[PDB]
Amino acid sequence: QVTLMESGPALVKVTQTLAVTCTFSGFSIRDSGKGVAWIRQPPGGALEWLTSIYWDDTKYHDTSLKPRLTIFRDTSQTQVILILTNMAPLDTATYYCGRINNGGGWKDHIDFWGPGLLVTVSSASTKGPSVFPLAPSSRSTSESTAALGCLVKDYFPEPVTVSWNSGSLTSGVHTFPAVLQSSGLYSLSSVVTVPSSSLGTQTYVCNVNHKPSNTKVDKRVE
Amino acid sequence: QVTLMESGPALVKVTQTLAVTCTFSGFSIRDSGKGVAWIRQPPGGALEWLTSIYWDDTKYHDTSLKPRLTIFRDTSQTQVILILTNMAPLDTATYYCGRINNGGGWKDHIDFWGPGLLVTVSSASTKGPSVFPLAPSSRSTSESTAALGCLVKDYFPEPVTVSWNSGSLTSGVHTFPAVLQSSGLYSLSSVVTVPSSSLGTQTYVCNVNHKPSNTKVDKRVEIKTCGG
Amino acid sequence: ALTQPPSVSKSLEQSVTISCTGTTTGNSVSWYQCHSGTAPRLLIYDVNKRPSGVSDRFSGSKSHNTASLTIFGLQAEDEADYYCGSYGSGGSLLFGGGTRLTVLGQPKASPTVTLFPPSSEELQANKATLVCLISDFYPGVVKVAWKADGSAVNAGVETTTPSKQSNNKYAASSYLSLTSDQWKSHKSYSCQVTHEGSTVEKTVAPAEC
Amino acid sequence: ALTQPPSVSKSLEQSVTISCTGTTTGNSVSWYQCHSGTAPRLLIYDVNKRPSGVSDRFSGSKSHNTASLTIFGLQAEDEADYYCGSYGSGGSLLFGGGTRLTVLGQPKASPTVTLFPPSSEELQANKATLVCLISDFYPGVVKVAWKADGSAVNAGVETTTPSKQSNNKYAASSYLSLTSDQWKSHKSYSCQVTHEGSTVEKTVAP
Ligand SMILES: *[C@@H]1O[C@H](CO)[C@@H](O[C@@H]2O[C@H](CO)[C@@H](O[C@@H]3O[C@H](CO)[C@@H](O[C@@H]4O[C@H](CO)[C@@H](O)[C@H](O)[C@H]4NC(C)=O)[C@H](O[C@H]4O[C@H](CO[C@H]5O[C@H](CO)[C@@H](O)[C@H](O)[C@@H]5O)[C@@H](O)[C@H](O)[C@@H]4O)[C@@H]3O)[C@H](O)[C@H]2NC(C)=O)[C@H](O)[C@H]1NC(C)=O
Ligand SMILES: *[C@@H]1O[C@H](CO)[C@@H](O[C@@H]2O[C@H](CO)[C@@H](O[C@@H]3O[C@H](CO[C@H]4O[C@H](CO)[C@@H](O)[C@H](O)[C@@H]4O)[C@@H](O)[C@H](O[C@H]4O[C@H](CO)[C@@H](O)[C@H](O)[C@@H]4O)[C@@H]3O)[C@H](O)[C@H]2NC(C)=O)[C@H](O)[C@H]1NC(C)=O
Repeated sequence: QVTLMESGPALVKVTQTLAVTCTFSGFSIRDSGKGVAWIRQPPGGALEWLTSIYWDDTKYHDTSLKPRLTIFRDTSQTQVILILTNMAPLDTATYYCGRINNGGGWKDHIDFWGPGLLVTVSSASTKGPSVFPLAPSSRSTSESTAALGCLVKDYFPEPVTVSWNSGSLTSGVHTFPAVLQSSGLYSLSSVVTVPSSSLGTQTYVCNVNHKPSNTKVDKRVE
Repeated sequence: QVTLMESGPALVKVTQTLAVTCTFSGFSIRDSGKGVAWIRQPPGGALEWLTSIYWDDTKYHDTSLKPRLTIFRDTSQTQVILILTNMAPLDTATYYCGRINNGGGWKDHIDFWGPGLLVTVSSASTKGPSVFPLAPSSRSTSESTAALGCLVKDYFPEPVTVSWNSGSLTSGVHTFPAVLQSSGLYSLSSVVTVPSSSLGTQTYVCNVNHKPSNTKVDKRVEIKTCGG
Repeated sequence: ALTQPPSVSKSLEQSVTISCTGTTTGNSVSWYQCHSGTAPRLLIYDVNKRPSGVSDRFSGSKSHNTASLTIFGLQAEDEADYYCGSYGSGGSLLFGGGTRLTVLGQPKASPTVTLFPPSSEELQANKATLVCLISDFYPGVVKVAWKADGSAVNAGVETTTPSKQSNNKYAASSYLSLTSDQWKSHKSYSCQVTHEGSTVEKTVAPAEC
Repeated sequence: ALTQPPSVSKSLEQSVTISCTGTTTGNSVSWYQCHSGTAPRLLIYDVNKRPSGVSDRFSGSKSHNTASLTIFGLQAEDEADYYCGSYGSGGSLLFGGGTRLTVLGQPKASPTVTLFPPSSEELQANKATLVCLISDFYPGVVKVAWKADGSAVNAGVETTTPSKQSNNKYAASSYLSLTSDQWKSHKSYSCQVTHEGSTVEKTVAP
């Protein structure tokens, strides 16, 4: 096995409207308090449940937000969905859907949670990435003691991610959380372990991908 | 006045939902005999009505879409939302809210607009956004142009731009959609109308990038000496 | 549902008479126009009568099985696309399928024609992007009657309404492509272009100039 | 919301006790945790019931209103934020503010550090960036300093607060930025961590 996914837009504009979708293994089983939910967390904040739906379209709603939200599906299309009001940028968050399994009608299970969505809000639109290899001009190490990678810059918003020869050379990795580039953009670093003296007998590749532009690009580290 | 606007994303992934938005302005939804509706138009094709709301909240829609569509508003934001599901690439179109109005008892017509919105429904690749200098150009032409043109593989976002030589020598001018395939995995081409001279041996460089990425990988026109 | 004619090709003033049918009863029947990225612009209002804010250059009759539309003082931008619409049974806002008016009576101009070169770039890329581009025609309605060694591949479809040029004449694209071997294994290429007349051509050599 | 304490700190050997409070009913509170930047993880369910096949050190337990969670043998990796979750009125599912955990007596570890020079595609635009990477340290403390000759940090002070790795070690990065002529006219190209006052430095050269 069981896994969940959610997906939607990578950015929303200031006072526009979000919409999102959620699909899964575990397909529409009518099990032990079985349902699905939507949850969000403010930037670095606590968790917040929004809403959920069960083994028939019995469905339930937050008191404080109510008109701000609405929930349904086309059962045949096998996505759970969520639809919302127009947006104040504070509604930016880590958002997730999740699976429910509450017993005979009590006792909590949210027994699976999806990889989530980077729901992000600004008055501005998307901007695409610039990528740079980082290997230095002068060198002194020997053997597999070294590590190298690529910078990413000038994009907005996140996510961007990196892989090492389509996963095939993944070892001794470091990855750093991205930082706001002070013009109102973002920047990222990720690194992989390498032989200090044997670059070019094999090639080490930054496989960079950026969802908002859907830009995917491969560059040599050496 | 009356005023309106068309808002939402430029594209979405397959199987998901349309979500697009528009507010009535310069009059009110409480005003009698009036209403709001939506129209769409695929690229280079005919237009298509979808749905209505009137001055009593009686909703309606074309039944051929009824499990696929829905339409909603929030009083607390005086805003009208159009909803679709089962998103599939053919549904790529312009989409457009607009006002409804009537004569006597059930005798109805349409009469106002906002700026309009263009949408591509898509599977997604901007993997290695290529720019090949494939130009409808040189003395192959008798057109008041030998338009320099660039051809693409894997764009997802839109709109697509074009530039050559700052336009400096151009005549007969239009941008020409020259070819297009595969929505949001795009291969496509467009042009700048330099005159009907011979061109392919010469040192020309293009732009044909799409505005949200500002990104391409590219080559000069002069790849071989046999080009005039 | 409604139905309406293809192109009503005529006139500078001599009144063209567009029609649509569907609901013969005139039941809030009306008309609208499609133009370069514009709103669907109003033509006809009421139980099919002229709007308050709109000029003398058109008159829609109430009439009968014809939702008929008379037009006067025509011009090159009026080579837009034309649509009927109506109120049906409850909430049914019926809507047209198009008729691209061709405005023959303004002076126009013979086509000018581009084939894609057997290019210096495509000779390295192994392509033959055998697409045609067309310019400088009036009237602004055109078709390509391709000559080739039967090698019709990589077709496409368009509506040419927005592609007016800076020189107020019109421009267009036509769709054909292969690999670079087919600049030499096949040779009988010509983009042949008819705009209600002229039938203009451009051939190519086996290699670009 | 469900009220709980903000933060908890204890020795690495010690079986820590955490609690959160059910505002109503309470006797069905589940537990979950949040190691940061990532999807959360399931803990105890029903009441006291062990989740099937996840790490066995997290301790099934009960209370009537002060719903309670615990660890058996505490370990360094357990530094994270911990949450109560509840049924409530008509499917009003309720949730806590979190509680952070710190695992004292843990050694600490001195920074692993790396520095990289600016790139040709910056030099083509009169730009330059030095990329400083700080990693493998403990506790989650950092400050950072630079020596682009005697000059202060320029064109992007752009530096992370402390962040957790895959192991319970911590990381950050910094991006001192220049014009290409500032890069060519300077000659010292150096970054220094000052983590817990410890001097740790990297430098680059042509
Ligand atoms: C013969 O005539 C009979 C009537 O005399 C017909 O029976 C009736 O059948 C319908 C369904 O077909 C049933 O509908 C009721 O609709 C309510 C309104 O939609 C619904 O109330 C909910 O209200 C909240 C308000 O905030 C909303 O958030 C909900 O979305 C809303 N709708 C729904 C669908 O929830 C009524 O809810 C019933 O179910 C809940 C279940 O909740 C409990 O179980 C959960 C299990 O996981 C547990 O988690 C919860 O904590 C709860 O413990 C109950 O709480 C309610 O009391 C209620 O039972 C409901 O759907 C009518 O109620 C039926 N009437 C009767 C008397 O049974 C019959 O079909 C006709 N047959 C024919 C052939 O004509
Ligand atoms: C007892 O109490 C109720 C509530 O206070 C009063 O009103 C009834 O309420 C129900 C439910 O709201 C009404 O049902 C709805 O009626 C709409 C109106 O239809 C009439 O009007 C149009 C012309 O405007 C006629 O064409 C049509 O034949 C009807 O005469 C319908 O539009 C609704 O239909 C739904 O489906 C269509 C098609 O998909 C959509 O376009 C609509 O948006 C909508 O989704 C719906 O059926 C009911 O009509 C009301 N009854 C009466 C008698 O008023 C009662 O008045 C009160 N009883 C008494 C005796 O006072």
